[PDB]
Amino acid sequence: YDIQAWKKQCEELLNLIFQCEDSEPFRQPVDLLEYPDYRDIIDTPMDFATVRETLEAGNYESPMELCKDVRLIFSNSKAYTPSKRSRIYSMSLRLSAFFEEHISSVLSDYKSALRFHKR
Ligand SMILES: COc1cccc2c1CCCC(=O)N2
Repeated sequence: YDIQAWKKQCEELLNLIFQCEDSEPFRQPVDLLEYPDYRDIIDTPMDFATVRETLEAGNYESPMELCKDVRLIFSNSKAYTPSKRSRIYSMSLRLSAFFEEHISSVLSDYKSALRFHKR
């Protein structure tokens, strides 16, 4: 029932994500010089360095907010891909499966702790 435990859990999950080779395209904001039209398609850019910095700044109140930003990295990849068989998109799908598998207990434990707090 520790309401703050999610933060270190998210830090450790982001560390695992940065070790994953599949996170390479998503570790830093997309380079507009490499993808000139990216901002015509993507309204809200997101990347794992921005997620980590937001977390470390104390600018996430809950793991749901972090999860929303991580899911935005994956939905941006899907929206920008020219093909469902593209390399970067294919990496995003494996990374998303790994993220979802690991964030599930973080979210469940936080929501349970908060329900206990408000009992
Ligand atoms: C954070 O990096 C993202 C985010 C959304 C979409 C993509 C990428 C990587 C490079 C550009 C790309 O092909 N797709």
